[PDB]
Parts: sequence; structure tokens; C-alpha cells
Amino acid sequence: ELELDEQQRKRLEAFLTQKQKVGELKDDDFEKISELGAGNGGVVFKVSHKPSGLVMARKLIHLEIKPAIRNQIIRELQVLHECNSPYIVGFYGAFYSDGEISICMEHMDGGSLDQVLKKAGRIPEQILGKVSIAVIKGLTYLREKHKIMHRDVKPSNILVNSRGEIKLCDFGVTRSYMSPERLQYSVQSDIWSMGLSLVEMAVGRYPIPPPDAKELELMFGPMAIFELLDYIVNEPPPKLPSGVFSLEFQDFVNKCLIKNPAERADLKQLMVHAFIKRSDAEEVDFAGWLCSTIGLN
Amino acid sequence: LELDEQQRKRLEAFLTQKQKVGELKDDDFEKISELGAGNGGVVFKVSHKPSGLVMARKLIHLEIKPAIRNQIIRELQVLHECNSPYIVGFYGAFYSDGEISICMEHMDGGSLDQVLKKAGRIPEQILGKVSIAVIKGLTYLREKHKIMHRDVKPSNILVNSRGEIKLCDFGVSGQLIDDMANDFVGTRSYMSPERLQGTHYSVQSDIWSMGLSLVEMAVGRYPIPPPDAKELELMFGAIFELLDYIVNEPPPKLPSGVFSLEFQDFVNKCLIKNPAERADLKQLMVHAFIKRSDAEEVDFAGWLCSTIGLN
Ligand SMILES: Nc1ncnc2c1ncn2[C@@H]1O[C@H](COP(=O)(O)OP(=O)(O)NP(=O)(O)O)[C@@H](O)[C@H]1O
Ligand SMILES: Nc1ncnc2c1ncn2[C@@H]1O[C@H](COP(=O)(O)OP(=O)(O)NP(=O)(O)O)[C@@H](O)[C@H]1O
Ligand SMILES: [Mg+2]
Repeated sequence: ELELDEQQRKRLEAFLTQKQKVGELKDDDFEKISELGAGNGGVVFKVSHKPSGLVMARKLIHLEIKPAIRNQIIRELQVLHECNSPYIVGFYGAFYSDGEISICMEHMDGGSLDQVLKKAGRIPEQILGKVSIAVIKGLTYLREKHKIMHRDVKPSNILVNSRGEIKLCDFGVTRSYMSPERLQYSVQSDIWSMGLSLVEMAVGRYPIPPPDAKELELMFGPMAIFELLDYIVNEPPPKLPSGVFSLEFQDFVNKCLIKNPAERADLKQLMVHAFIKRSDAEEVDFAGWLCSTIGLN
Repeated sequence: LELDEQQRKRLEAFLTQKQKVGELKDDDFEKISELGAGNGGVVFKVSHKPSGLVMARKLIHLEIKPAIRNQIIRELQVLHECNSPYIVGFYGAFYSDGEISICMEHMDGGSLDQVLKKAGRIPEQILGKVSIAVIKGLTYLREKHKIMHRDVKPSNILVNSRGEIKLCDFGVSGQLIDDMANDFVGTRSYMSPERLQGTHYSVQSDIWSMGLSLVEMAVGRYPIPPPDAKELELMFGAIFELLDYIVNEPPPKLPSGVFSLEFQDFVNKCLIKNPAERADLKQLMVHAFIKRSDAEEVDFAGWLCSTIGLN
């Protein structure tokens, strides 16, 4: 089930008023603090917005592209101001300046699960249960309520904080010889992304290709991206190894990782899976686990 | 689809010519002339001084942050070091002065869209032999998993005066688009196999491209807004409207009477709308049109030279 728990609506209103305290955003209303990390494209800084005194994360994507496409992006990014869930990172604004589109969002003191993974080795099953839930709720919210799909689920886009919230970020969107079958991915694709992320965090290794039992006991007791991209398409999906996880979890990742999208599980099929009902049951001191892992408190 | 003493000796003699380049530096090349253009870069015929080799050199003018640079070139080298008589030979890659330079065997015939301009139409027996080399070519990329980076169109089929026909160099665009869309440094992707087999080339979309290209070359025109009764009696005796027409209205086909049935069938098999129905390289490799082509003794080099003016 999914509808704002009283303590969650108490934080969403808490945000929305602070966001009302912000208004319009522009380069000089900002001072950097720290680099929070980067990836392919935008670097992400911890920043303070002096008009409001609020601490934000600022993604600085680099454009230098056609103004027609640019204004159009800024235009369609605005919809995010109506994207307000406990399972989505708090949105502030999005603007152009300097030849660089920037996206200002709620700073998360725990960073991405990708960084959490690097400190933890593995993320334990019951923590992953709470993650699973969050991204499911955030996909469903985005799907049913804004007909948006994420199209970029992965550990770096699952953010966590010391309040023990888990939120998605980076929602952000006469001669041709192409196939008709090409000239025309679902929420079903996003689910594969979830599943695979789940395995990675579970075993602490990106599971493609899988490992032979020689590198596995050193856990439980070198290819180019094009080889990879091909392997993903042609070879069977990865799985959790057996013994070390519950059957309910082993199965849950499997239904997310069926190669054929048509047979793969959907949000509603997953929202009631054994592993999730049990996960929703459990009380997990996620906050506790998170701070100790990374050093906060 | 394996055996020739000559095929093996020429590929061997290429590999021997290969390493005689050593390392390839910007200085080592004298631009002889220009050869053509795609959506990639511009290509020049060049002389390579350290070995006196004549080369095709494709320049890609995209800047790369010096950090990931050597990593992207290694990738591009692993990708491009094929060994097939159906794929143009690869000499090396490098990056000087904001520019990736793929260096290749020079195909003195140029591309088929070029040859098509000089011939107006390409005759059935020639297209038979092109058909073979393309099919052979895709198959070898299936059996090497390099397919996703390889489209087919008349500009990507090179020919030479020794009668050879080869698919060309990879669209480096696609490699770089992939590198940015995934974790390039960790070598990890989170994309579904649908989304991946959907945004890249595949054998079954290649076969559509081939058949489409075979029609173009055979009629002397891009055929997707089809020739009516008027033009298909003259010849013999909008931007988004195109991609709309491709998916909506029925496929193109060779005019009747003037092409053999074997040919007519073959393009049809290549051009069924549903990729699953549409034939693969194991069916096509034993289609009437291909067994006939493969048997025929065609003076392709003669024809090609005459068509474009060599010697
Ligand atoms: N709102 C935020 N609060 C705290 N840390 C963040 C926030 N957004 C991003 N980061 C950190 O910045 C890093 C880089 O983010 P990003 O530029 O999106 O790279 P990415 O996720 O690896 N690639 P992309 O596919 O563009 O999202 C992530 O690992 C996060 O840990
Ligand atoms: N090795 C070669 N020898 C002679 N001519 C060549 C050679 N390689 C390419 N050309 C010519 O130069 C053109 C270059 O475009 P091409 O190699 O197709 O670019 P691309 O980036 O590989 N693909 P596209 O950009 O989609 O055309 C070709 O159509 C040929 O006419
Ligand atoms: Mg991110």
C-alpha cells in the first residue's frame, strides 16, 4: 500500500514552505561549499543560496548546444516542481546561465548508494529491502501520477540521508535507412535497472559478467563498454548467489531481471511480492546502519 | 564462408604491412586528396612517410577531456581491429590536436553511393556480389559481437579495383554516445536488454538496410517515397513524412519484369516489416538469389573501373 504516512506529509509540507521561501534562482545567489561528486556530464556541488540561507545540491550540466533544444529542456524541466513525493529528491528549480544548465535540489547528507557501497563492501539484505520499496514507490509515483519514467535508475541515482530517507534523483530529461522496428524501453526497463542495482549492492560487485566460484569465495566463503553492452543483450541475466540470501529476495531480483520485458515483473506485481511484504513489515534502523557505514553521529 | 588460400594470404599480407607503420603520429601523414564525407568526419587519402603506405584517414573532430582519452582510444582500437576480408583493414587510431584519426586501407573504388552516381543504376549481377559480401560481412560481426555499432547503407560499402567489396569503419559517434550514457570508467551499464537492443544496430535491422540499399542502387533512386507508374516507365521501358511513410504505408519492392524473380524475392525477404519474420543471414546465405550470385562469374573490377574511370 502507498499513501502519505502522517510523519511523511509533515516533511513534504516542511519542504514546500522552505521552497516557497526561495522563488527565483540565478548564478550570483549561490556560493559553492564542497564537491559532492561527479559523473559523465554535470559535476555536483554542495552550495548555499544566500537569499534563503538554505543548503542545496547543484548539478551543473554542460550544454553549449542549440538554443531551441535548450529552452525546450528548461521548459519541460519545470514540471518537476509538481513532482513531490517522499521517494523523489526535493526539487527547487532549474535554470540556464553561463552556457550550463543547472539543477538545484535538496542536498542529501548520505550521498548516493554508489558511494555508500564503496564504504560498506556489501549492503545487507534488510537494508536493500528498504531500498527496493523506496524506488518501487518512486517509480509508481512518477508513473501513475506524472506518466514520467526515470530512464536512469542505478546506484548513483539512489540518494540517502541521515533521516533514513531514500530518494530518487536524475529524473531529468530524404535519406534514412533505419528499420521501421527501430524508427518507433518502459517502466519495465527501469525495473531491470533496479534488479541489477540490487544485485550489485548485494554482492558488492557489478554482476556482469558473473564470477566463477573462484572469485566468489573471496566474497562469501577486463572488457570494453561495447563487449559489455553486447553481453547484456545476448547472455543470460545475473542472479544473487544462493545460500547467502533469502529465497524471497533471490526470487524478487529474478522477476526484475527476466531478459524478456514482456514476461518480466511489473511495479504492481512487485509491490506485493513476498520479499516486499516482509520488507515493509520489518523495522530496520536504516539511519543507524547508514551513519555508521559512512561516519556521521 | 571460411576457405580461400588467397583470402588468407591477402589478410596475412595486410597484417604484415600493418605493423610497419609502427606508431602513428600527425606529422607522419601527407594529405594527398579528399575521398568523401559522412555524419562522422571527413576522409582524406594520405601518404604515410615512415612506410610509404597510402591510407584513408578519417578525422573525427570531437574534443575529449585528456583524462578519459587513452581509455576511449583503446576501446576504439579493440573495436576496430577486425580481421575479415569483408571489413576494410584497420591500421590504427590516435588523437592529435582535438581530433581522433582512424587510419584505414584505401579502397580505390570509393563507396557505393559514389559508384551509384557514376553508374545511374547498378546491374543485378553486380548487386548479387555486393549482396554476398555484405551478408558475409555482417555474419563475421555477429560472430564477434561488434554488430551493434554497424549500420548498412550505400555510403558504408566500399569497393576496389581488385574486385573486393567491404563494409567500412565504425561510426565512432555511437561508441562515444555509449561511453557517456553509461559508467565509462567502471565499465558498468544499467540499461535493459530491450533498451540496448533497440537503440543500437542489429543484424535484423541491418538486413532491412541492405534490402533498402539494394532497391536504391537497382532503380537509381532512394525508393521510400515509391516511384509511381510515370517514373517506372521513364527509367526502363518532406523530412518527417519519410519516417512516417516508412512505418505506415507498405515496403518498397523492385519493379517487375526488369529484375529476376530470385532478386525480387530476396529484397522482399529483407524488407518485411516484422524483424522476426524478415530473414536472417542463415536463410539469406542459402536463398536462390545468393546461390545464383555465388555461382556466376562476374567481372566486377572491370565494371567498376569502367564505371568510375581507373587506369
Ligand atoms: N542532491 C544530491 N545530494 C547529495 N549528493 C548528490 C546529489 N546529487 C548528486 N549527488 C552526488 O553526486 C554524484 C554525481 O551525480 P551525477 O552527476 O548525477 O552522476 P551520475 O549519477 O554518476 N550520472 P547521471 O547518469 O548523470 O546521474 C552522485 O554520486 C551523488 O552521490
Ligand atoms: N577506406 C576508405 N577508402 C576510400 N574511401 C573511403 C574510405 N572510408 C570512407 N571513405 C569515403 O568517405 C565517406 C566517409 O563516411 P563513412 O566512413 O561512412 O563515415 P562514418 O562516420 O563511418 N559513417 P556515416 O558518417 O554515417 O557516413 C564514405 O562514404 C566513402 O565515400
Ligand atoms: Mg546522478
